[PDB]
Amino acid sequence: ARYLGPKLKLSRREGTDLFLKSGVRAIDTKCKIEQAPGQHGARKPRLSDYGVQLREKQKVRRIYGVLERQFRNYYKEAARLKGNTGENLLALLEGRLDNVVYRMGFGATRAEARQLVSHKAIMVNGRVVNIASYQVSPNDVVSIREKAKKQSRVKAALELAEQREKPTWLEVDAGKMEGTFKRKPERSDLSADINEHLIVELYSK
Amino acid sequence: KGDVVDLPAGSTPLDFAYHIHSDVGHRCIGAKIGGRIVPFTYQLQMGDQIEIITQKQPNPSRDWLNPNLGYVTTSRGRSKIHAWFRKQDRDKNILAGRQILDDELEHLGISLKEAEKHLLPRYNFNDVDELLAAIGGGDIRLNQMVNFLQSQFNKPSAEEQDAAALK
Amino acid sequence: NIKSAKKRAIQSEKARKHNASRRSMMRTFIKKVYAAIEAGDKAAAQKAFNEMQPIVDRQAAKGLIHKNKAARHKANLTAQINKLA
Amino acid sequence: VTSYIGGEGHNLQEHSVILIRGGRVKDLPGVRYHTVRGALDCSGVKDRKQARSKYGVKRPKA
RNA sequence: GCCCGGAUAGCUCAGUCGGUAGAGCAGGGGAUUGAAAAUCCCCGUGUCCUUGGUUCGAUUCCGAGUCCGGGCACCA
RNA sequence: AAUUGAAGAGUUUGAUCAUGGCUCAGAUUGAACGCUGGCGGCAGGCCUAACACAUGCAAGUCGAACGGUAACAGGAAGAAGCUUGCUUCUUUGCUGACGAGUGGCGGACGGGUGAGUAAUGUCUGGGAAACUGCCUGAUGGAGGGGGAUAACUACUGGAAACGGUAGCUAAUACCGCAUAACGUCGCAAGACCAAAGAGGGGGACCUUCGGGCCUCUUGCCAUCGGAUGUGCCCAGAUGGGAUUAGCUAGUAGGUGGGGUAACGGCUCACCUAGGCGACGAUCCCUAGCUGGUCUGAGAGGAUGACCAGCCACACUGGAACUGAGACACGGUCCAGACUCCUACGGGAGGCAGCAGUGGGGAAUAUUGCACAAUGGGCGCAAGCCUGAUGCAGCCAUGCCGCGUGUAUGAAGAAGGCCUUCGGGUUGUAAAGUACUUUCAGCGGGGAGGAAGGGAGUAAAGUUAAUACCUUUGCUCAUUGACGUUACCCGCAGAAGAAGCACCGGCUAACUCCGUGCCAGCAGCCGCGGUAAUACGGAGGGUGCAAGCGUUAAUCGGAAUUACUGGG
Repeated sequence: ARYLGPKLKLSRREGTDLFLKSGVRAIDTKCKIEQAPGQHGARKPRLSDYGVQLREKQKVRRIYGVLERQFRNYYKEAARLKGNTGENLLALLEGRLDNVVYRMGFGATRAEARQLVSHKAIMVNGRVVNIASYQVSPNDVVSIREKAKKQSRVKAALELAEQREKPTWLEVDAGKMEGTFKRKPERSDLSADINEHLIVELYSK
Repeated sequence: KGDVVDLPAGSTPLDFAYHIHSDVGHRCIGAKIGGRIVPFTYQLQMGDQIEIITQKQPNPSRDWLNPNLGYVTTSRGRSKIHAWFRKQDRDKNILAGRQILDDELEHLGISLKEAEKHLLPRYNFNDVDELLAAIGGGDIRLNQMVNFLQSQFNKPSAEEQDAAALK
Repeated sequence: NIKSAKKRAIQSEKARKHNASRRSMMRTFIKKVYAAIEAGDKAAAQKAFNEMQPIVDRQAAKGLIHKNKAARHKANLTAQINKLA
Repeated sequence: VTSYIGGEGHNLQEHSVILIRGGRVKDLPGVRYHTVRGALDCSGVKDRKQARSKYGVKRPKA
């Protein structure tokens, strides 16, 4: 239940980086990004209004790697939970375990952070877990289990931790491969590049 | 009854009844083997003894099954089912048969007695059951039958037609 | 059908005739009372009433006839006879 | 009911055993049902490789 | 299980007699139109169930294999 | 904190605004279908034929109710094979227990199904004219006999099913008798009403050395209550049709008797002549009702399948018996149709219980495992039965989860498709390279669901009593259907894990070739007539994902039934 295909092109459908592929190369420069998702990528569609709706949804969902259905489930969560539907939905998606993992710098990509998480490699609150859609509760902790602790991919991926803006809400020590979640991310905290209200409307139709 | 009989490797208990009798296959509603009741899907094997159970006479297990050519085996014993159905519709057909038959029978070829001495030894016929069943199915290749009807040839002046065919 | 519990059936019949017996018995005593009430023989009818009381009530506690039915009889009959005086 | 046979090529003739789905043609002032190609006695459409769910042909093993 | 017959151009149909595969309808072609119809001038159209064998001629002989329409018969 | 939520679009016209229908985006299903298919958690699963059904199981249990013992196990022990104490030949209800039987309780619960049912049901709220085994509080009793049956024999009918006559016998079976009241009846006075035992042990006491006696346990009968269940009565609510308008003679009251556990036309007899009806009687059509489920912002509209309360039915039609309770799903008697047995005289059976066959259908599974869990039945109990239930199997069937790999990788490879042929694109995708190994797979380890219950010991009450017994701690051996459990650890290698729809507008996404109003698509508008973004194919693309489509189905949009909310 993952895209499992040429992940970079998705960046061009959005004609935007989705952080889908970070390992080495800086600017994707192997994509000719934001120019041709397909054979007529050269096209310049006026793109219908509803199209912007569908497009926003696709953006966020591509980002977290979240598939439609579950994403919708999340939407209802953003409905009956409380506060601005959009904001909640955002924070909730941030709450995804794997998203927290990649966000902890562990794993070069969201998907790779998942490659870890499914392999029981991650241990939250001193408890091994496998599922990536895990809802990381407030003030928890997590660390790579010792069996694959700091090994191989890890350190290079955590070396990447510096390249990013390093999140406020979460905590880390790295020596213990720690990931002490605290408060849920604030609306401003996230990327902000997205316009959730659109998606809000989308399902609000 | 201790008797055994060969079958294609992958048959059904229904089919077996046909070796006992075609009508017996149509009587079938219950099947058992070694005291184990089995569905009309069981693929018989290893000379294992049958324990048939029946009642009267109906299209039975193939009513839609073998007709659907799914889990009732063979293109053979099923034929009995096929006709078993058909003779019903055929009866109604034989009647609607005489109907249209009679029309042409005297509209062109004249008489029933004329029509009778026709197909009886002309195109394969068997009995008036079939001959009068002819248009409830078109089995004979009718009109070629009207041709068998108009098979007579006095044609003297008809030669004058062929001459004109050249003219 | 098949149950060693089917025995209940035979046991119930073994009970029916028994039950049935008392019924007709009880009825006749009651009958004589109305018969006596027909006669107008308040005294004799009274006697018959005395010659039914132990029977009906016994059967009541015995479980055949309920008891409210018993009281019913004694009641309305007593009404019949006092009115018969 | 009269009923349409989707796609070109159809072995159906007179009798036979064919399933009927809803829907209608709108072009044949009358037909209001479609035979289920690729199901029952009805044949799967011959030589199809695109959207064969409809028409019911199995995936090309080739 | 045995016995008896049907399969002919795309549809319906002619056939055939062990000898050199047609009629009718649609269909296509040409004129005309943007393309049709009407009208006008042309036309083709098939491994004869398959297959080998008797085949210079089998399509008419022969089964073997096909489906197809009857009939009897296994009633454990 | 416990509701804070309501979107429009295409389409008639040359064009517009109107009105106005049809159609779409959404939500949803006890789904089927097509293609496709990795695993797992959890739910769900015959909506049609209330069609017929082979086979197995679905209700038995109690010796601590009884005479007895058909079996085995032993123990008193006749007699015997010889290792003269090796077993044995064998007799024995005498004990552990228990074939058959009498009796208690259960079978009226549990489980199924929705046919019937438009109210005799159900929902809601009320009420009086009642009954209520098992459970329980209270108070008394629990005396004194007798007569039978079965069992069992004998004989015996009958193919069988299944009885016949003769005697034999017990009981907490049955039936008088005495004794009754806060019991019933009765104005009162008066009258009548019941029943039994069995079990453990234990002194001295006493033996007809059965035992009496004691005390403990329970069973027994009565009566007033509790609770529980049940019958019952009324108001209102509970489909559609007026192209059904009159319907009713136990019908509407009363009286009187009878009947019910109980009110009553519930039923009879006589009397009255009423009763219902436009706020829809009667009739017809359809349907099990509800908590609820569905959708909707709401009000509403549709539905009532799973879980649950109620109701009705148990092959069809009908009746009744037993019993606290049924007019009785795996009871009875009768009629019918039906299936089966027959020695053809005469008998047997009802899956709408769990599974399962066939049948019908678009369509819905295993003739699995288990009493370990709860619950129920019986038994003081230990136990036994339990297709309730608990689990397993079966199918993507719904919901939910995870995986089918991750990082690098430009030479923009090959091949493929477009090219304005110079390229673009496929596309970092691949290869190649470096890693990780959930689940698959293999091999080790392995909670919880387990509480109880049995044996022992101590104590505490119990009494005469150390003891029996009950209560409680303590000790011992134990009880897991699932189950090579869940979960965990090692292991090999990316190894085994991606389809489906769509791509003219609605509506996300374009080109080339083939066909040329043909073949074909289509939900609506429509596309196809030799340059098609719509048909087929390719590439590419979008959406979705072990699903995806299609059809069916309800509501939303539809303020196109408008009460909210229209003319």
